Amino acid sequence: MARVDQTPRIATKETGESLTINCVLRDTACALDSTNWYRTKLGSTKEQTISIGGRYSETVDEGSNSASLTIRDLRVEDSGTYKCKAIDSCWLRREGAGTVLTVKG
Amino acid sequence: RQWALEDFEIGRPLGKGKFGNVYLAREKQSKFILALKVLFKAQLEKAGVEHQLRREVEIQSHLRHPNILRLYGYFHDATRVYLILEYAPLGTVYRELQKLSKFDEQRTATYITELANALSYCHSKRVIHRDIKPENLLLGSAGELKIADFGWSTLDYLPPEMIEGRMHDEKVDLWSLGVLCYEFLVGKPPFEANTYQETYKRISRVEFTFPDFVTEGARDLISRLLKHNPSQRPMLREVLEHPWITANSSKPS
Ligand SMILES: Nc1ncnc2c1ncn2[C@@H]1O[C@H](COP(=O)(O)OP(=O)(O)O)[C@@H](O)[C@H]1O
Repeated sequence: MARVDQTPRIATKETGESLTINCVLRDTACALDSTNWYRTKLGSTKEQTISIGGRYSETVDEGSNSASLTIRDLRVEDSGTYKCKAIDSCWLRREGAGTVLTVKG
Repeated sequence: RQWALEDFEIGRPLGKGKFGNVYLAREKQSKFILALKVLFKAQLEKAGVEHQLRREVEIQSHLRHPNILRLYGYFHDATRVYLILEYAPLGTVYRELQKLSKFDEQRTATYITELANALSYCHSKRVIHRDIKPENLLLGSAGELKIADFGWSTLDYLPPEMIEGRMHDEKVDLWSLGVLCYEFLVGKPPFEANTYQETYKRISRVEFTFPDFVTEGARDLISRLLKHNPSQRPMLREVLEHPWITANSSKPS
């Protein structure tokens, strides 16, 4: 019953806005403390790492056992599918189901 | 941990590491021969690197390329973590340099081609490596090179921008290729010195010289890779196309 719930699952934004993605690790005491973030551009399936900095920021909440990614000043080129992936403090693999972002614009 | 210890036959040790040993192993259903790396949790938590290692193993688990050591999976029990690895039968590049002192131009150019191929794949996924040392390169059945340290994002191998505490990016990987090309042809890295302080200064001021036997083609490539300004180093595509590389390499891009 341990699982990662990643929300929102689908998101539509306009150029200039912001998006926050939340990944919550439920039903376990294992810590979600090592999250790496990934994106696949529209049209592709090939996954690229996301570097934290610039328009990209991250927060972690021990109480909710969650990790969040925030992207500011959204551009059309930001559109694609985002995923959180981790090996938690119990050495177990955890992955969110994905956020499909479309930016119009 | 959908994999378990009962899934594998264990053979002889392949070597001893800082946090445990590596064993020859065989997956029972397929009879496939592999390496099983056994890490002791206590040693991990003593060097203070367990959290860092979990981030690195997660990145490694996505990398599939002929010149990157494959991670097939991982599992654990109460005291140990097990990594399921590709078996590299011919040992490290470091040991080969010990046995030969230095490499001829064919072996050097072939190794640099294989490394440039791997790093081009990594850059396509926005993955960069830290410093790359000969001890971190294993050799496969056909003598092909494999990047084996999981070092994804030791003074003699670091670029000027990093020891000067400046900004850095994928261009650090080109500096690494320059240091290794020199070390393969000459037998030692180009900024080696007696003290930490001297080495630091040599790197920062790009102070190195060539033995006279190093050919014009090799000098040209090394001099282009070891630029102080990161933005002046070539693209990986330009390395793979360099006339010294194509004249000497026994493998393609
Ligand atoms: N996948 C592998 N295939 C064959 N031999 C290996 C493999 N991994 C490690 N070895 C051998 O065992 C030794 C273990 O070293 P390593 O695992 O790199 O230790 P550490 O974790 O301290 O760096 C290596 O020097 C190498 O000779």
